[PDB]
Amino acid sequence: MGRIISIVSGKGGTGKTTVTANLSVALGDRGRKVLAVDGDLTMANLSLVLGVDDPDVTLHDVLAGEANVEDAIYMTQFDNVYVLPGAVDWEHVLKADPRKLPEVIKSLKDKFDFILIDCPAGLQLDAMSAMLSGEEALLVTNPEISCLTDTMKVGIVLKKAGLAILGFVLNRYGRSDRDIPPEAAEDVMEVPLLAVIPEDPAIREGTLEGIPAVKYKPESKGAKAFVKLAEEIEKLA
Ligand SMILES: Nc1ncnc2c1ncn2[C@@H]1O[C@H](COP(=O)(O)OP(=O)(O)O)[C@@H](O)[C@H]1O
Ligand SMILES: [Mg+2]
Repeated sequence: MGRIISIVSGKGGTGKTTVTANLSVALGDRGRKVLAVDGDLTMANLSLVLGVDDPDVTLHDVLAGEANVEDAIYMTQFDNVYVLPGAVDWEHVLKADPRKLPEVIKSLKDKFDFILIDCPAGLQLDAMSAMLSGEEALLVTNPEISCLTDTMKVGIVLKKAGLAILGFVLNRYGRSDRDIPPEAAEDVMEVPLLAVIPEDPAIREGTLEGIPAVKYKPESKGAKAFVKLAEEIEKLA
């Protein structure tokens, strides 16, 4: 398929890595070959969340021109799921040229059905370089008006940049009695609501376990919502 999807947001801590990891496993479980990419250069967490904790070669090495991207592709314990991990040390962060993200990622298009890019939030250099490496964008936001409007702005930017905006995910819903309900959130976002991921301790547990909740705790509300999201993502093909 070769669909490159940028997982983005207007703010950090909204669930980008969580959505990237769970969606990857959900899609992989449906038989699709997935590459989870950690484009969050200053806060590499994706590989750890997928249980790959010891990679010697990372995207940072590739972006520094010190390694071929082929050598930064690792297996994960999940069927059909591979990862392009990021380094955590500052020296690696410094030497990774973010401007080379688009060319590096797109060169892998023919080897996967889905390439999900975990992006840092915002509109600064690293964020833009990562988001612009994708062809499609999945907006991730929380039930906060400020988070919604900020994420909306990112979507508009990406839309103008040429990316197909698939829609958005309303994550961490139910965390507070002040949360904006889905119907209203969609009315605000101006893009299709693809899934509501509830606030669920099971998701946090998966994060700490290094095994996405979608697989670690398959009967949790969070797991089931991600399975549905994966179904929706495939339909929008
Ligand atoms: N729906 C949810 N329910 C409970 N905890 C969640 C949910 N979504 C994310 N989290 C937790 O919130 C934290 C931030 O998520 P993360 O994906 O790392 O954010 P981001 O990549 O946007 O910075 C993580 O520790 C994660 O386990
Ligand atoms: Mg993250």
